[PDB]
Amino acid sequence: GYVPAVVIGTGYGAAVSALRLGEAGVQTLMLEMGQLWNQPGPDGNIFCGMLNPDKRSSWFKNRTEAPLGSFLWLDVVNRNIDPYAGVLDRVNYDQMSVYVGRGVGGGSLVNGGMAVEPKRSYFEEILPRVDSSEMYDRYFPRANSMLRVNHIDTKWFEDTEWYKFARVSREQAGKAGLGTVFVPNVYDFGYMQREAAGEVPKSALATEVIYGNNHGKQSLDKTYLAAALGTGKVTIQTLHQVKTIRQTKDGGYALTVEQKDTDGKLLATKEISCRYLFLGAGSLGSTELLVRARDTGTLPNLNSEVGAGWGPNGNIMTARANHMWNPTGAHQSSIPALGIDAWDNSDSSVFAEIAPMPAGLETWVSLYLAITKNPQRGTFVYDAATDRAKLNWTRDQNAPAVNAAKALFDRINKANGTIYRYDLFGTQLKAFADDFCYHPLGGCVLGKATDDYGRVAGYKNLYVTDGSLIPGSVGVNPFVTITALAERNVERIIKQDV
Ligand SMILES: Cc1cc2nc3c(=O)[nH]c(=O)nc-3n(C[C@H](O)[C@H](O)[C@H](O)COP(=O)(O)OP(=O)(O)OC[C@H]3O[C@@H](n4cnc5c(N)ncnc54)[C@H](O)[C@@H]3O)c2cc1C
Repeated sequence: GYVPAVVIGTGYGAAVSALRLGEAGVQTLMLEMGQLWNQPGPDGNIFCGMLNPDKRSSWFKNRTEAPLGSFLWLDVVNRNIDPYAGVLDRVNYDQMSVYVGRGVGGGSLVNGGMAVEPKRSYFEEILPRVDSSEMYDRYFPRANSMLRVNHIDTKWFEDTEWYKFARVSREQAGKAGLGTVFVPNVYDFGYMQREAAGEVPKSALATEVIYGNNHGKQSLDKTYLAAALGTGKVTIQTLHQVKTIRQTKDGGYALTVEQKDTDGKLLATKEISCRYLFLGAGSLGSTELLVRARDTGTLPNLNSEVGAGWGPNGNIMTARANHMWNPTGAHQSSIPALGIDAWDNSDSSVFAEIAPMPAGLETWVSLYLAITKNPQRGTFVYDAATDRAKLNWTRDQNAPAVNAAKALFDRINKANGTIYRYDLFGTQLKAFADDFCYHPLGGCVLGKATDDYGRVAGYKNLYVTDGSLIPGSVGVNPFVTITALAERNVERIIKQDV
């Protein structure tokens, strides 16, 4: 049926949008293709850990996979599984694998919780049409508070075995002249201290993050979505995937929506219509819906920028082998706390997470997720034969990202007399993983496919809210930027359009 507003998805853009709609008194239905993650499973927990993956780990795959970087230690725990509506989806394109969350809360269920504001000068570079003062004065603070961002205690961090891995890389980086920074998080660091003291159930300190955290992490189901439901004006329907969007003859929008069970069986196909339609299906999901609608003729007025301008936030993974006298520890918190900030907005910029590893015994490896500034972009191109929007990105397009990451880590290796690992990503000698993405950005870029508030060009009352808006790069972990932009956009859309 009819509902005044529909929001597709339940990640960051969607959650912000639905809260503010509900507070404005607009009855809003959110459609989420994944599950509401609140049922204890066979181990009594909602989510599987990284050392006991099961079908809950994976969106319709037939075998579990090791977290990237950890195959040498964690393939031993992989098992065949039934295809199921699990929480983490590795979306394979021809030369890129994009990892996304599936469920109520989207990527907030599976991400590392790192809540970081972009550098203002870089924000101003990437989005020159946006008033940066309102962003830094009003919308970034609002996002920080609503997300429940918090900060690690420095003394605890310095003393705990669970962050030795971080301290080792800080010392090594320091020998090369390179500094680190603490990274704020939505994981409750007070809870984490209590975990280490044996006072509360472990999650971060029990090798959980990428298939969900059973405790501690303030994902969006606890923050924005809980608040949205609290307005009395928002409902969420799960295992509902929007397939098509059209403009109805009498106004508004009509959606074809498939309802499935957790085994993927089709239960019903429904028609849902609305006055206001907000897309929060992510960089991949929102872009696919709009490229499909353009190229199958159901939203024929969409422009040529729909599909364009995608980048992986410069994501590159690499690892260094420590000296024997610098073990990183068998006990590594699954939530990162430190990064190396070598980001100056130049082409050599690197912001790199000091990433924990879950093996559980000493391996001497330091792992890093680098964020770089690489101008290359891909395009989503509709394939009518398979009804899928294919990403045309080629691995050589990540050469500038690899080059930037390698120049930085070469400095660290030179200063310390260490070498890379070459065996973490596959059998072929490969020190830099250059065909994955945790931070997809773009596809429906703000001001190009849309106006400067995410109103889709060619249409009224049609909005995009999410990572698809961002022009390929933010220089930091992206969810705070997505959240703050969504706060700006929905406030303005409600004032002028609703
Ligand atoms: C392993 C990993 C680690 C990360 N670590 C961090 C980190 O620490 N900090 C950081 O800032 N970012 C991190 N990220 C990135 C961050 O999670 C994303 O940038 C963010 O979640 C994107 O928000 P979004 O609103 O664009 O979309 P998403 O959060 O991806 O949400 C989209 C939602 O829409 C649903 N959906 C999609 N298509 C449809 C459809 N057709 N119909 C219905 N529902 C649909 C999805 O199932 C999903 O729930 C990480 C991500 C991963 C995968």
